[PDB]
Amino acid sequence: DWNNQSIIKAGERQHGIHIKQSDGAGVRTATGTTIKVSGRQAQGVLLENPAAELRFQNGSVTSSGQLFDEGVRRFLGTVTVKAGKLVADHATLANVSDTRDDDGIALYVAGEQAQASIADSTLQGAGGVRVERGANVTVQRSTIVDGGLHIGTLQPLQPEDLPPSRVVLGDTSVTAVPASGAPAAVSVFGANELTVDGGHITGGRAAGVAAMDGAIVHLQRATIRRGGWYGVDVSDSTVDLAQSIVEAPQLGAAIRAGRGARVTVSGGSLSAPHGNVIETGGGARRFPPPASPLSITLQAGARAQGRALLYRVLPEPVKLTLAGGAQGQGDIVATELPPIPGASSGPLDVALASQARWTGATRAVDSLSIDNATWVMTDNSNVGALRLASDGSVDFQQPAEAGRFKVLMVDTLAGSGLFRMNVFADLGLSDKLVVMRDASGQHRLWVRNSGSEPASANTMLLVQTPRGSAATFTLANKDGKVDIGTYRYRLAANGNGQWSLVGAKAPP
Amino acid sequence: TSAWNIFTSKWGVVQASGCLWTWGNEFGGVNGASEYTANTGGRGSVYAQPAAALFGGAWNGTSLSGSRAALWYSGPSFSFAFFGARGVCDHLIL
Amino acid sequence: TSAWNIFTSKWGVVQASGCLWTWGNEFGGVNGASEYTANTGGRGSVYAQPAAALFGGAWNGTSLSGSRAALWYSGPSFSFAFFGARGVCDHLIL
Ligand SMILES: [Mg+2]
Repeated sequence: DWNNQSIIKAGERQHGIHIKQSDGAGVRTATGTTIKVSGRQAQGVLLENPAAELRFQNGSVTSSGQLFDEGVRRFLGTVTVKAGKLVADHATLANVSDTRDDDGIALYVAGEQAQASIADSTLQGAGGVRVERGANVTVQRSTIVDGGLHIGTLQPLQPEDLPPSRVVLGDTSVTAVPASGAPAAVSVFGANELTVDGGHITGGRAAGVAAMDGAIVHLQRATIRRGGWYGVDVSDSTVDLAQSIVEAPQLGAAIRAGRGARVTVSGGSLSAPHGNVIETGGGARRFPPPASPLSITLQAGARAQGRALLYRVLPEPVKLTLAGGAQGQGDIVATELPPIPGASSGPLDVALASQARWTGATRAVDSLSIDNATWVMTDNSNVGALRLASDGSVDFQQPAEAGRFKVLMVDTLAGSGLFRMNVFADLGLSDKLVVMRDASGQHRLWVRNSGSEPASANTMLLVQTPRGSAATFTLANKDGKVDIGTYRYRLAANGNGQWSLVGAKAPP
Repeated sequence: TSAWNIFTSKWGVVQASGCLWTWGNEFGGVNGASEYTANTGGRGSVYAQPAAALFGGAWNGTSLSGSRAALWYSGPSFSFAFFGARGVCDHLIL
Repeated sequence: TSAWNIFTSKWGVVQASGCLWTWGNEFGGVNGASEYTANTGGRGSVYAQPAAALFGGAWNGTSLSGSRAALWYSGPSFSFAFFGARGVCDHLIL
């Protein structure tokens, strides 16, 4: 229909190509047809027909005019689809204007019948791509140069009715330049879906990805960098991270989630060299019913490193889970003081499962459960309820400083697990495990020699438990003994649940 | 653990601080849901509702309490047994 | 769909709620651009500007409206055809 033309309309409110709401009901098409509209309040392309399909190839649609409608004062984009299908192939969509005057929206798809499939194209202007109000978009092998991607919004001063927006991305790369003002490089507000498959999400003033008020975001093989900033920021909505990579500066966190958020990280990697890997809270929503106590899961071999593995903002409950051989090294901290002295605070619960491995230290975790996994404990620690199962272990890490023992304090102990512990025989000192309220189940201690050659044979306290506790311990070093130089030690429980390591001169 | 008169202002305000937070008449601090919530004793809905200040500290914030102690977390619809109020009004000279 | 006198207050405030948002004299809620923006009609710039309160709800508001309906989203430079104002002042006794 349109071939190699040069439609330029400096004419004000004069649209490069416009398809009337009741125009022809069929397939349009345009090749090599570069467009420019300087006319104020006039887009390069406006599609408005629920029956018309526009195909735009090897062209270039650009506008300089200050675009925006006064149908509830929302500022359109240099190409706007309100009804019908748009197919873009190798196209440039640009929007040059002002900061205060125009938003600079390059592409705008809104409405229950608005469709777009951008392929091999590139989009620019400090407003980026905006989708909302029941629209469907698919973007492949493309670039959002400076304005970012934004699906849905919050309350436009009235009731949000329903119909979800769906957006799919095939390795494109979304950027949001500091200049563009945009708070997050990619953002999804409301009951809307975004599937990302590969690409570079980079930018955001505050975050890389923001999902809030009930979004569903599936990020797959994406990579997320800045270029206090957060990698991913969630709310009361679902975010899935498959084989993605997320880096964060000192002042930030790789993930922030709060208000009943649900985060799953499988495979991939999250680093925060001087900050937190995961942050919880900062945006209060208090309801007495235990809704979906905000939960994070690192599974399927996920890697996660930082100064702390989890920082809790206080007075929301959290459920951290390392499973499927995931490994996270950090620290897990809370705020020490609650905001309201004398009120209910729920628990900080971590669950280490199927082959996983947290390496760090804590005095913030309310209830830790290791099960066929290992907590490599790096320093003195405090846990409320400890529970083990199926070879769950708590490996006290071997100190580099000789003589430096570590102590784990626990409120209650249950189930059945293994504890690797360090022993300094020449000094008569050892790691200790103290249980303060209640102990029970069959546990195993494995002793590591870390201060060799003892002058005499000397007893060393290993485990402390209450009154007449029900807990049994057994020395797991083979034959129930450890030979430290010319001395043999065995474990003996003495008086009120106090398991020491006795030993004397080894049989000749 | 300490007597009431330890908390008596220069002006004879009794239990000035660290006995009960008084609600304030200033808003700011931590906001609630950025979305309409009907939590106002059934008299309309709030949106991005900021915290309503609390002053002085209560009996159980030991070191935290005092004449400048201030908590900007609680939404105005919050209710606790550490939250009361102290009245003020202008001074009129005629 | 409701008569004007449905929204008449105990003290005869006419159209008290559910007709227009009235601008409030309180700041809090959603902040704006954390950089100096000039949107004060040519009278200087604002940094990290907190929303101005709006009370009562408007005609569109549905069931959000009421004596305590409060919206902390709009900046002092925003304008809309459902944003009005009501006046108040002190009581003088002599
Ligand atoms: Mg004030």
